[PDB]
Amino acid sequence: SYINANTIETAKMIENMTKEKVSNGGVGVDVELITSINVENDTFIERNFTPQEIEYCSAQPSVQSSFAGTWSAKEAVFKSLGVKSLGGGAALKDIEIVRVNKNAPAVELHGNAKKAAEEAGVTDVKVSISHDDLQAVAVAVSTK
Amino acid sequence: AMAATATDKIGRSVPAPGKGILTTAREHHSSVKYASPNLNMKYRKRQLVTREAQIKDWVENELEALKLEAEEIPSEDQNEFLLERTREIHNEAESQLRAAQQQWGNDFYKRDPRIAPLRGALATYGLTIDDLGVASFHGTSTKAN
Amino acid sequence: VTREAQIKDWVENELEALKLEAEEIPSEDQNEFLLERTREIHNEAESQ
Amino acid sequence: NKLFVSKEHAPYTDELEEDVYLDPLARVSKDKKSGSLTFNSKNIQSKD
Repeated sequence: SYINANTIETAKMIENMTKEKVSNGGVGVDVELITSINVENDTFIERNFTPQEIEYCSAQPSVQSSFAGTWSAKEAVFKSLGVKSLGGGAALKDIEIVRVNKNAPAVELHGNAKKAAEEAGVTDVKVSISHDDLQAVAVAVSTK
Repeated sequence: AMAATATDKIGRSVPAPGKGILTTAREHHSSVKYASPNLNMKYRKRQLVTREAQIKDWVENELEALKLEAEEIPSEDQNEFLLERTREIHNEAESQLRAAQQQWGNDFYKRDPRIAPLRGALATYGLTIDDLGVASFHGTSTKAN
Repeated sequence: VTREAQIKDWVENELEALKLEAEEIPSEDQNEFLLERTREIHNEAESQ
Repeated sequence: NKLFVSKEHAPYTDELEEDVYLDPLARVSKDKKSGSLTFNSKNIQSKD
């Protein structure tokens, strides 16, 4: 009753960064509230999402909770790298989250975000996402 | 939208109806030159989007601080600390988003004497006083009523 | 105490923005704009 | 034998009845003559 599915995932994602996995790696916690995602708005969704993440999130039961889950992973990766800016504004289309159905989510990063990552000393970038009706939390680690 | 009750004035007639429900339309008009921005829904929504960013920030800083309290706990029984205490930060994040919605969405007019209870009730859905279509009169077939 | 700091900040930014809306008003009848609209920011600061 | 004292009149006249109901900020003041708290028409829909 009290400890629902969302509290198991959020408790497990900040039990994987309590000084065990985070030995030699820059970490990135980002939450985004579901309400602040506007799905009908096509300026925000085209410029900050790939055609692979729009095809996935649109087909889910909770389309607004799934866009807020992905959007949190892109702001968790972007902090975990250490880098402050990727030239002008925030175009986080470049940082792609390939979420396979019943499978741990993968980060494959292209464009100017790939360059400043391999320059900083970053081989692999993990990420975890829990999303529900309110909050969408995202933890990322970036090791050499 | 609204549901009120009023008495009337000093009398000596218990069946005599009065005007006391007029108070659902009580508002101040001394200072009615420029439109109050509390009635504009765009404004009200801008203030909520701002306050939602602040709550997003607030949740990060309590998950940073919950990581720095989980370390001192022996790692055998820190699972049950995190389950208990992420659920507590879920709640406090929900309360604050509701309280902000209550302030800009639902109760924007409760402490503004330039907005009548009747007008505010209808303004919470972008309706004007000019949309109250039909009035269902008590209409008892008495002279006084 | 945290949330009171945020409201303090919030009042500054609505008094900056009320100065940048008073300029476009002719300076003959901008007194009655400021009286009406500082009272509205007093309320919204109290509510919060 | 006067703890209880029926009011004979409301604090408003039947002329101000509606104007008082409609102003949320209308308050009552000592009437110089009668010495009793009434609504004065100056304090109804008043800038102060």
